[PDB]
Amino acid sequence: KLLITIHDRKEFAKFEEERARAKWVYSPLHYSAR
Amino acid sequence: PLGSGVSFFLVKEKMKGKNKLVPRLLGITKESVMRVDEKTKEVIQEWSLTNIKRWAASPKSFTLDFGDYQDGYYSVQTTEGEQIAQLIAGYIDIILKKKKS
Repeated sequence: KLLITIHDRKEFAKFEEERARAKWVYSPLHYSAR
Repeated sequence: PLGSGVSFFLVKEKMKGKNKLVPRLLGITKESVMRVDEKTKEVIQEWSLTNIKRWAASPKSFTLDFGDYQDGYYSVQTTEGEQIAQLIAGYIDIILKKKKS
């Protein structure tokens, strides 16, 4: 049996790192004036 | 009832307990968003298009934020994040033109 300790670490790290450094966008349904 | 003209996107979600991603199907329409299981081919949970407050689009991962409906947070890994963000924005523009106050 072979164990993986390189593809799982790089995929999870890139997911959570880009998750906190993402730009937020608001919808015009809640806000009336802009 | 089953509607005609549905857009499906390939997205991955992480399971509770273990730190690993698994394949999942996501069906988006002009009225509501729903998640379909790849193994059973059935709907588990769905959300309304007008209940969404804000969303974040990244190169490899899409994020969603609900107001007074969901308790936790919905996060998935998408290959075409720019195409999904443009599709949701266009559906909101069509509703505002039909039902204007």
